[PDB]
Amino acid sequence: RLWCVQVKVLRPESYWFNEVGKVVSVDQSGIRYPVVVRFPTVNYAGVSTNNYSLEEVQEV
Amino acid sequence: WKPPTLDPSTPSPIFGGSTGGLLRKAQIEEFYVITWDAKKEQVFEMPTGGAAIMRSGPNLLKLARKEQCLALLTQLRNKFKTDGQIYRVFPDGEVQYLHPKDGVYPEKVNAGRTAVGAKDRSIGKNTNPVAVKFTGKLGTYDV
Amino acid sequence: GMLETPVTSSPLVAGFLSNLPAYRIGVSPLLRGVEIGLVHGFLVTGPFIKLGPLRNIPGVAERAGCLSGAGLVVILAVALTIYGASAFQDPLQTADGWQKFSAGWLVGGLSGVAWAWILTQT
Amino acid sequence: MAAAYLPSVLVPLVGLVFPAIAMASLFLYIEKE
Amino acid sequence: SGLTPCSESKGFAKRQKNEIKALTKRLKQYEEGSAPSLALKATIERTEKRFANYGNAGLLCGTDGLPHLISDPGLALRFGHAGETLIPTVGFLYIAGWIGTAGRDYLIASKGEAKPREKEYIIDVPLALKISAQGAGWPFRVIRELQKGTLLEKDSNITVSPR
Amino acid sequence: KKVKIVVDGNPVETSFERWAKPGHFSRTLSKGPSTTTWIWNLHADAHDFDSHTSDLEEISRKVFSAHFGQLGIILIWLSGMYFHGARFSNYEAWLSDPIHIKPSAQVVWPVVGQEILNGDVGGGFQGVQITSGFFQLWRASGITSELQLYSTAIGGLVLAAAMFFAGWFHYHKAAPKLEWFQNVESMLNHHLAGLLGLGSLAWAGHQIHVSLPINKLLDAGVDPKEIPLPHEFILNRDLMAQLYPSFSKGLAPFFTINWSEYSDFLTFQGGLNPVTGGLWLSDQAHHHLAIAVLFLVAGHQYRTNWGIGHSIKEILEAHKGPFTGEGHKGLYEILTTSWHAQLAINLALFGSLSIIVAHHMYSMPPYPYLATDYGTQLSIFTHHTWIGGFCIVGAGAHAAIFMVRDYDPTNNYNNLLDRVIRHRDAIVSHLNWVCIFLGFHSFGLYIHNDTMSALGRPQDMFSDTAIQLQPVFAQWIQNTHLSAPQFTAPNALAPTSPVWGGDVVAVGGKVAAMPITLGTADFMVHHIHAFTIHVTVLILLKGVLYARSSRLIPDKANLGFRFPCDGPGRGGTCQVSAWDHVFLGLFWMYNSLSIAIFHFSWKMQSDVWGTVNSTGVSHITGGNFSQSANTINGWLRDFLWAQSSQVIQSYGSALSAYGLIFLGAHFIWAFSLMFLFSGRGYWQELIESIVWAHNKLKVAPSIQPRALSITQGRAVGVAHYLLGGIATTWSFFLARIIAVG
Amino acid sequence: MKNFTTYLSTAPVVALIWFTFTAGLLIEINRFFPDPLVFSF
Amino acid sequence: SHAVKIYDTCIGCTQCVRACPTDVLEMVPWDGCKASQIASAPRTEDCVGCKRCESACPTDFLSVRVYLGSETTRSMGLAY
Ligand SMILES: CC1=C(C/C=C(\C)CCC[C@H](C)CCC[C@H](C)CCCC(C)C)C(=O)c2ccccc2C1=O
Ligand code: SF4
Repeated sequence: RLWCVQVKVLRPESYWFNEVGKVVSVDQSGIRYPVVVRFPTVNYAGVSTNNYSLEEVQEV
Repeated sequence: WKPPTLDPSTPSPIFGGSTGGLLRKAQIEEFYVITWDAKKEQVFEMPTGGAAIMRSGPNLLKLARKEQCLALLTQLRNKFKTDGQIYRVFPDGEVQYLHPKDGVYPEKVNAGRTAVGAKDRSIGKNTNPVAVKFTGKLGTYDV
Repeated sequence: GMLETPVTSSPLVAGFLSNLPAYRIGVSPLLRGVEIGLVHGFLVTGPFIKLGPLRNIPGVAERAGCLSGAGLVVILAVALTIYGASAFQDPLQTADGWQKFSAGWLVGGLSGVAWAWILTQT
Repeated sequence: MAAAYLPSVLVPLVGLVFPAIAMASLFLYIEKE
Repeated sequence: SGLTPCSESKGFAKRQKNEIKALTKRLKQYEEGSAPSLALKATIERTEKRFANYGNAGLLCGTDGLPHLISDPGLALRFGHAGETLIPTVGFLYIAGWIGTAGRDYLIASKGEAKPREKEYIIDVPLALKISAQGAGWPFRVIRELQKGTLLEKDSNITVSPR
Repeated sequence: KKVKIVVDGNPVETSFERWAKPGHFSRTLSKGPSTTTWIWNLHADAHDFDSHTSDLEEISRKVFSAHFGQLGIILIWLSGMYFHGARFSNYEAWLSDPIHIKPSAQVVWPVVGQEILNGDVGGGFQGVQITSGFFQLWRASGITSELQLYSTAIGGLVLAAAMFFAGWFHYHKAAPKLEWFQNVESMLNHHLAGLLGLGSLAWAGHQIHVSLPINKLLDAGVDPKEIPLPHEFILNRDLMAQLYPSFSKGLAPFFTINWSEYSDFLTFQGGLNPVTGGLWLSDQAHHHLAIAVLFLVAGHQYRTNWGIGHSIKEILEAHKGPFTGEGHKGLYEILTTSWHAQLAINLALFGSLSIIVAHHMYSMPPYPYLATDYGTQLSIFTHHTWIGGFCIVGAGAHAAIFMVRDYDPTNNYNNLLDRVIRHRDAIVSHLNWVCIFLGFHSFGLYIHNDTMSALGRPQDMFSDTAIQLQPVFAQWIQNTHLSAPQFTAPNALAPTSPVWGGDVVAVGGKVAAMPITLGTADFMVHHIHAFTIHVTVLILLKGVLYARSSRLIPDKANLGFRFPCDGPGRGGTCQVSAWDHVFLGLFWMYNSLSIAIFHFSWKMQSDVWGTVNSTGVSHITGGNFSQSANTINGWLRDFLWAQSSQVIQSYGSALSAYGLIFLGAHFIWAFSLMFLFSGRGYWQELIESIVWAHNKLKVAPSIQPRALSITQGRAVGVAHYLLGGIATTWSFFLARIIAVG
Repeated sequence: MKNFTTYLSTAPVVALIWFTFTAGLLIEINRFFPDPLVFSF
Repeated sequence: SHAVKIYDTCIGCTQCVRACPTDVLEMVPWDGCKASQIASAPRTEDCVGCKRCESACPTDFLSVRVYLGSETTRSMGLAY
């Protein structure tokens, strides 16, 4: 929820499930997936960022 | 904005013909027509193979598939900066206007469009296939 | 649009194709089948006679080849009959027209086989 | 063997006559609208 | 297993005699002191030494006259065949644990750098040589990490697919 | 306008900075890896210069310096071949006795028991028997000592270092500009008159002054140590005139146009030397002199700087007709701006040339004692056939690359290229029908014969003693070429080859060459060749013609030359790219050339090669080609099962390496099928499980492991398939022909 | 010299040096001690 | 015809619409994401099933999903 805070992804279909990423930004306009997370590894599409909801990320 | 009508008297590009054009499906099932207004006379690549010369002003090309028309329209928009209109023509003479459907290109968000196929959940929230057995549905994405 | 060539768009080529029984101006489909069957069923006995398994036996070779040609004609008549029942569910491109065409093919093919046998016997 | 004429009838029937009728009828069935 | 020692096996001696005979048959076409003659004589000497060493090692020979290895640690220890499979097993396991521990230590050291992927294809050769020399004492460190619980990543920190 | 030297001074700094940065040449790859795909992408894109930059000048400079590097590598390889002949060979002993001594120039070290491969090749020497034919080539050149082979090895390494210097120099110091490379008229003039013409003239000079007298003394029976050195023939004109009396007249007959005085060493004999079984060296000297004059004339065609000469653009633009639209207009701009179109043309002609070379070298053997060395003959035929087929597939590949990347419809309106694209459906459909007809009426003949033989009806077979298919046109051509010295070439003493007819040329009791009669089996196998070549052409031409678009994918050019598919839609679009057409054409070229080399091996073992005794000629397989090559079972039994006995019983001998390579190549071919039959989704999921195991023990790499890409999976599959099959045939051929030859 | 030593530290060059050393060690062991089948002296 | 569904993880980047070769997809106004637009699939009868849209989608997992269904002339990409 903070800036540049380690979070653990709880989305099961995510490539980075049970992995730790860095929060880039949290949108405050009430969108469905406001937490932007940067990961040190790429997924199968070569993407390093994904958007998650509040319940899908756990601060670590 | 209103859907444009197809003018069948529009001149065709200067083309010597090819073996890649229309087949029996055009006469009995459907075919497609792309129209565009060229700024100048220049050579473009046919989606069915070969080089054709588009005439200055309006142009009309009959193509077998919608994908061929959209590939030609992508070439016209990217290379010649020319917009175009795509129609579907049925053997009875009925003409269905296709692209751009509301006059705005689909990549640009336009008011008055309604979302179809939208699901109010992430893709991991789909149910199990055992939950849709003997229901007649296509799959867990259909419920 | 469509590519036109001297092979596809000659006056001589279109003249030769129009005189074929499949493209003549006014001919009943049974008669078109009759000429097509006569020509084809005359031709098919040749390979059967000259190259069949009994080709080295005098007398039996021509009879066996003509019987094989007649069997091929009957099989092709069956294939034409079941083609028409499926393709049709130009008077030739109709169900009854193709039925008459198949009957004419069978009659002409048997006649051509018999004529080939007579010619080999004379 | 007894009834030795039977292969000379049944083998052409099972090998040629029955498959021809079978493919003709199945072709008419799968092309039916 | 019904085998006989190779030092008293008739098939073993027959095979040695046949191989020496074939090499001597090849030897008689060359003059003495030439390079092919010297090479064939060296091959003959190596053949004789190899058959003598295999006979002296206590190897068991089958009916084919060929040595058969014993790999059960019981039968190897009580009948003097531990040098066939058991001692090679210990040697291989030591070297394999050495290689694996050196690779693991290099990967863990490269994980802490600013560009962890850079060290995987451009090798830190001094670091790799230092870590490689430290792999001799791998069983002590590995067994300690196993007892401490630091050898294994926790299941909560490892990605899995949906079930 | 004016042909001149134009370079740029010091364009690229010579430094090791980019050596430390893999992927530096590519914009995408320079950022470093994230996954293991970057490792393969770096090697796959390393030589695609046109992908690195769009500047044609930089591409041309890279191509020029890479060609210098290739020439340096080739010279290193050649110098090593000459060095191994000088140091690790039995070449001098073989010179003293070329019939009973097997050539060998590879010696293995005694370790792990591998010294058994040093076989008793003769000459008091042990080593690996070689089949490259270097000994016969060196003997034909007049080389009589290891010192002369040492000199060529040292001189080759000096020239190899000069080639590597020139590649560094012409890229880093003085790189020519684009207009220098586009002087195709000057390049053609220099490469015809100066490369080929002066090369043929210089080699005619070597043949006349060195090869002719030394080989004349060798065939006269003189010991090689007693033969005078070549410079003795250069300096002492009387020693030359002792063998060729026209040398006493000097150069006066040449300048007074009394050329018929030189008839003793400039001959038109034809046929083979009966002593050696090779072509007459005087014939080859006259051949190379005539070729030199022809190429020196040919190199004065194109206009460069002195008004006279042809402009290639004018010739191309003037050659148009009523059926062909604008004709050859725009081809000059294609062939001066696209390296890929030039590579396609040159690869096609070079590969065809290699295959023609294989046929002409077996039929008219140009080296002494080459023809009776059956291992060398089989090896060089098979090798040059394979090189030709690979180059032709590459021609198809780079034609497709030109079509995807360098084709411009604006510059090609109603010319030959445009009109070919505009009837590609007719071309492909007609070629498809031709391939189906050829497959039926060639392979079905074999199936008919196998069924007839298996049904106990050999009288219903297609054979010489049954229903005959005589190749009458080829028989007429053979009879015409046999009768050529009578009427149509009266100044030729003999036909060009003994294969047309006539007598048996025997050297040392073994057949050098003999008539090759053609019957029903030859007819059937020749139509098999026609069918397989037509199918390979169909695949490669379909790939070229549909590289940019088809009715299935109208924007295929936007997807590139090399892409896996366009998804499972439209029924499924796997392998639509032109690259995948190259991928399938590799298999079909392998099939075609495998049948070609099998036909060569069986026919020469059955009807040509053998021992000439007092009664006649006893062939290696005793003439069983005409009896059994008309069935698939005959091929499988009498060729494959019978002739592989040498490679499967080669264990315990010097040929046991061939048995090991036979097994390992079967393995490699089988190993290829896992890449070809499977797909990368399975392997990626299996890698996910393995990565989990590595993550558990904290040994997961930072460079993330990925399965190979779909295109890489196809490339690996076809590469291992080709390697396994070709090396299987290689070991089988070499073991068979060394043991029985 | 730093860039040249970095190139020598790349994975294929390091693999070539290491496998040359390992293959040479195995070859020279089998040369000095020919035909080792068992751990017996 | 193939079924194309859009899930609410869509960030409205319009890449799937630009990748589509048969004009199946379009952007409609939305409020669930920052770009204030979501992808929609009103013309799935023209979907060939190439899955270029899924290749273009940056979300993890995909926001646009194509399920291949019953095949017609348009979905098989037939010009004949
Ligand atoms: C087997 C197989 C794989 C799996 C194969 C892979 C991943 C290649 C593995 C190659 C090497 C062995 C991986 C490791 C490379 C390292 C550079 C080696 C380091 C080890 C040291 C000893 C040097 C695919 O990915 C695939 C993809 C598409 C179609 C078919 C297939 C297929 O058949
Ligand atoms: S199977 Fe592979 S190659 Fe074929 S369409 Fe699917 S992804 Fe593409």
